[PDB]
Amino acid sequence: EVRLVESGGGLVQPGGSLRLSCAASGFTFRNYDIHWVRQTTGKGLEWVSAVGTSGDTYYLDSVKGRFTISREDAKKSVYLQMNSLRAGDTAMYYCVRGDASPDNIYYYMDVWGTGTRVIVSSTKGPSVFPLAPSSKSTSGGTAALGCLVKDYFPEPVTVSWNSGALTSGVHTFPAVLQSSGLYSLSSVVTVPSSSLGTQTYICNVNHKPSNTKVDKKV
Amino acid sequence: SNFRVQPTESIVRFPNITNLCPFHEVFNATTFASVYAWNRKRISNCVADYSVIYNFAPFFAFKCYGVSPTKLNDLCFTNVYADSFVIRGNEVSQIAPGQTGNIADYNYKLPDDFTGCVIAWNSNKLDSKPSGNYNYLYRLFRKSKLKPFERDISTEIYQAGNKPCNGVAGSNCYSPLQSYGFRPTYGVGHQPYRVVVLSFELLHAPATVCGPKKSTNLVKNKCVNFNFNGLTGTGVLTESNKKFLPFQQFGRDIADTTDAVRDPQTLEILDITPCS
Amino acid sequence: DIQVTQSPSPLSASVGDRVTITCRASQTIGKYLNWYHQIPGKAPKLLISAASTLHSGVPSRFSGRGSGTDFTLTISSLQPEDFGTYYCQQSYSSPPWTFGQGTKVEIKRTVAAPSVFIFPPSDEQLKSGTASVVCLLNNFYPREAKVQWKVDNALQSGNSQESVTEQDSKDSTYSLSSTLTLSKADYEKHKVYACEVTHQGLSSPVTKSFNR
Repeated sequence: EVRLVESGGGLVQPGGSLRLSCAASGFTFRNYDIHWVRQTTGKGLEWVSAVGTSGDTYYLDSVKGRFTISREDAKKSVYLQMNSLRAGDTAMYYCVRGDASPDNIYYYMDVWGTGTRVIVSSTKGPSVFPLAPSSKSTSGGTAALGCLVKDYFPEPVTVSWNSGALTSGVHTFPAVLQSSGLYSLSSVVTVPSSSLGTQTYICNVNHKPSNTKVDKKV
Repeated sequence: SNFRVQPTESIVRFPNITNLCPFHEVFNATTFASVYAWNRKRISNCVADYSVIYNFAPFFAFKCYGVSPTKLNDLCFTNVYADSFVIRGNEVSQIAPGQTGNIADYNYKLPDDFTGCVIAWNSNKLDSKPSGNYNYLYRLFRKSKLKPFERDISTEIYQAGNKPCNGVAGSNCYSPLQSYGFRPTYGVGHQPYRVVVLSFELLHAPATVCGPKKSTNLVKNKCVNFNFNGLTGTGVLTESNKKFLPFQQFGRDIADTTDAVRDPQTLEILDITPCS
Repeated sequence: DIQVTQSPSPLSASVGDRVTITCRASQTIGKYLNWYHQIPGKAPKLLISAASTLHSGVPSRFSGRGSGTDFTLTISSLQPEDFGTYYCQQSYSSPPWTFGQGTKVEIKRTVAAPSVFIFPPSDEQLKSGTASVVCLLNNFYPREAKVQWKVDNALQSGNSQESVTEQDSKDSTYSLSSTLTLSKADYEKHKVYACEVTHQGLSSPVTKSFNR
């Protein structure tokens, strides 16, 4: 019905310049003002950098200069170009249609969009590190076979603990990025103390971006 | 049956979007005013077009307090009182609804219901005479707090206490007008900044400063709705070689029917045609 | 400027309860506020606009209230979709439209206890140069448990980062996992690694430690 695509993408490095886009589909692009909200994973919907039909172009005081908004009603889409970006602009960017009531003045940002994503670091190859629970000094009947995939980067990575033998276990822990710039998740399985001795419980990884479908058990 | 074509869009136009509105002088001049003597200007009886406000020098502020800064051109306001004055850099944040200090506590205080937009910019080139332009003063040491939109242009000698001072000055006695030093040697925060606070009064009485008209484009050779100048209608629009003697607005055929509108804001000879 | 102090970060809740999300402003912003709802893994949506005027599609007793500085989102009835992060937005601010900090309304169960397991690094990891000891804290509802990496009876922390997964669907507990990332010399010289699990769930803080 009324959607806002955000096909802009981002993979820039420190000092790059990416260009986003927000094409509407379902209302008068003219009679509406398009903003640009940003959400750091672990933060709050940020500024607006709004653009208007009266050619008004707003910015944030801490983003002014390195930002330039541009409304183009020809293709029914807006654009957001940025100059050299620091290491603090890595976030999920959004585009909203801030509006008020008829002649009332309660800006309620109602039509949100998809979710563009920006990153400013490097990548590497998944380093799977097996964790053997051979010491049964555990609580009893509770094994925690895990495979610490370390030193990788792009969020799209998954740790299939054997398709089918994933058996309600894979606990994909949020990638705890080491300051370095390499990400490290974790995936333990909910198996009994004898399953550490039942079948080839393997932690088939699936690193896709860097192209490395890797596997191996514990 | 008889199937017809339904008007694709509803693109319309009006006789000149806006008229001449005085959005200058309080926004663009030389010597402005002083904090102690805030000026004022009740703009009314004119189609307020705030588009000229944006196409101006990169300002240091545009904070609108109560009204969406994107819908100023669409809200019919009753009255707008422009107030211009020159303050320093650290005083730009002081002029805001609810913020106290010494330049907004006794000089110019806005209410906690002020529905307007404060506009500030740097003036270190026009109001920065060398050796210190001491023409600007700022009121201090008021007997009590100031009220929303209250003028203070008195110059009686005020003292802290237990000190007779009527016409002479001294150590504990000083005049309620102190000069401002505007020198390039002073760092940022002590330079002259001009501030214009448009106070948009919102009420229910007939508004005297409404926003400009929503004149759209001129989609041609396509069946659309029409409000060109003020007549409503629907139809296709072509380009005709007719020559309305300089005064004839609408057109007409041998059947008393609107048949040729004149480009409201482009002075042109369009010809309305039937939508079959 | 104009700040907003939303409710304390974690707001426990049951499927049916009077939830109070407080938004207090630093000034008198009258009736200029907008309430939002951001579920984890999707774009936020509007719930209450202009203090009490629900927009549309928000009907589950998502009543608003307040007309000055303090405003409250009175949720009288809760559903699985009435759980998530909530945000306030003073319309009285305009150019820098500032949103709120965030209040996650979660689900409620009983009190639990951390099933744990200290995990020595891979054999080849030390030859790789690095090392990773993991303290799994599983099955704990009171998400306030901390990890104290005690290397040789010494609080040698600072390099260990931890994270929690999304709240479980049919378990409602959380899972914590810290990673002690040190060098090979820092591993083959130390022998005590008691992971102090100072959690409210268990009665006594258990400290599991492996020895080389």
